[PDB]
Amino acid sequence: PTVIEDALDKIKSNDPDTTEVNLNNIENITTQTLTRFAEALKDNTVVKTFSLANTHADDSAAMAIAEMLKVNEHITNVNVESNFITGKGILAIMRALQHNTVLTELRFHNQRHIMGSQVEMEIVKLLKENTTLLRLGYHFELPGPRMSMTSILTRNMDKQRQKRLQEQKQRSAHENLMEAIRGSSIKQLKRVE
Amino acid sequence: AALVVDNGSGMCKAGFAGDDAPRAVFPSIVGRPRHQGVMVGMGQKDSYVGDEAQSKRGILTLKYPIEHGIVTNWDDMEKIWHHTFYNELRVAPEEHPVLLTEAPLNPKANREKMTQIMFETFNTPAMYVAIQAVLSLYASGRTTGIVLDSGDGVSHTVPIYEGYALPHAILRLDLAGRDLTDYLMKILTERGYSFTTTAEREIVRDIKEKLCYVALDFEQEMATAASSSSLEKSYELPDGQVITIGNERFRCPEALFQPSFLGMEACGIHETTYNSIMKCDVDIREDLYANTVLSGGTTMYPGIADRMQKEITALAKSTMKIKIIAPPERKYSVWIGGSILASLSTFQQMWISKQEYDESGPSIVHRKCF
Ligand SMILES: Nc1ncnc2c1ncn2[C@@H]1O[C@H](COP(=O)(O)OP(=O)(O)NP(=O)(O)O)[C@@H](O)[C@H]1O
Ligand SMILES: [Mg+2]
Repeated sequence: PTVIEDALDKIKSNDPDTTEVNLNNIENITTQTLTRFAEALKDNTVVKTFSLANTHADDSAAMAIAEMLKVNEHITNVNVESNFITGKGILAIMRALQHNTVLTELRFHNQRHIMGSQVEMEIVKLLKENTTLLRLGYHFELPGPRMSMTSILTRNMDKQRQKRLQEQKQRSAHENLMEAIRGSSIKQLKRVE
Repeated sequence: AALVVDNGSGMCKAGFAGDDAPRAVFPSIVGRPRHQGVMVGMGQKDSYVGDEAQSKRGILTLKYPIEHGIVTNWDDMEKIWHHTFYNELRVAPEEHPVLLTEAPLNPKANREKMTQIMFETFNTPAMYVAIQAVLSLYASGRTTGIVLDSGDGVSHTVPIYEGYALPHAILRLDLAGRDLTDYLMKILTERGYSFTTTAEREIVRDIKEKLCYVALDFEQEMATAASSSSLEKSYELPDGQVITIGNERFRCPEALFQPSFLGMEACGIHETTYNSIMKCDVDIREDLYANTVLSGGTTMYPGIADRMQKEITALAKSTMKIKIIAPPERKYSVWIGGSILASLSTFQQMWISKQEYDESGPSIVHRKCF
């Protein structure tokens, strides 16, 4: 429910009033069209969210996006869900994020096929060196990579907690609680369906 | 004005503290385009959540953020939580403290991330984290006992002493309601009608919940079944056809007591409970025996508590009294216990405040909670 031609025209025009780029559920299925969307956004600075969900996008598009994420320094969120990307395109993007300070959310759910154990542990390896990414939209099948990842994203957000900390700056109770929990019952609660 | 949120492995119940029941109950589930690229009924969306996900399933692949009570996808977990606050509950997380629940033996990393999401993303004034089993004990008006929490994915035995679960004596059994729908599926398929379509597996789960029960004496109810038709019951599928099961009714949940029926070398829930009690201090065992609380949807079978009393009475010492408590509202006992707790004025001192987190970070959850 969005026209590709004129919107793209606004990207390369760097229209001040285009902070969202939403290509979700579009039949275009043109690898070239999406790859020139990447080049279009490459020098853009207004866009903060570039999404293409379920567009039959392939690995090349993931490559264009991958290299580009280092040029573009204003997109905070990228979405490539429900497309057909392999560990190649995804790992390319991750290697891009090896040095990319802006991007903070990246989602690739419901892909064509499983990434693979080695691909997942690779993801966690690369992103170990990233500090700005806060949300990763993927379900790791292996517990190791998954726990490593949640630890990473926790410390990246913690950096926000710390920087905000310095910026903004410059038992009887339990026993009585239990005594209270024993004296309770459902008859004290607001009846509602 | 506290909020309570019980995140089940497959069902999410969220509401306000001090309420009799949760105001919101929807499937903890996030669905996305099935596949074959752009075969879309959705206009401009990348995914659906909650009720909209259960419907529209025709072209959706439905994925749960919580597996076996442990968060395995934190992005879809944050989605479910946003959907909870803003779409189903209609509240600002910034103006309410939040009580969240976790499963027994939850990793510390997931506890920290839970807290970090609550304080950073949703910017809640305060928040707290409690074990579901413990909130079921509190809901039964008890502070000491042992809880058998069997839900969708996994089953846990949790000894509790004066408000603190005992991690050394917690026991885990990887057998729950879904294993019993699967079992019932197989025994029904084998003998005549094929239950393959998931839409029909929902019919199998409905048979389970409507007609299955737990036999006190299995080999007697088998012999009764073979001698007479006294135990037969029929069920009306959607196409008007009817099926008659009798012997499957109690064989399905028998797996809870004999996991071997599912090719499992583990021991049933009765042994798992007793064994947990034996790992506890010999002083409190007698109050564990007398206070064995049931929670979770899989504990709703008729006669489940009767056979608990029998089998555990056979394991324990002739001296002890074995009382098995099977509350009503056992499907929502976790939430209701949370509603009580969050309502108690004696609990307001226990919340974690956002300033404490801003100082110490999410690690503060390991103490000040457990
Ligand atoms: N009357 C019933 N008889 C038997 N099983 C039932 C009944 N009602 C519900 N169930 C089952 O109970 C389960 C629901 O348990 P539930 O209380 O939702 O746990 P959960 O929180 O969603 N998952 P978990 O986090 O693993 O405890 C499902 O497998 C249902 O099929
Ligand atoms: Mg539960």
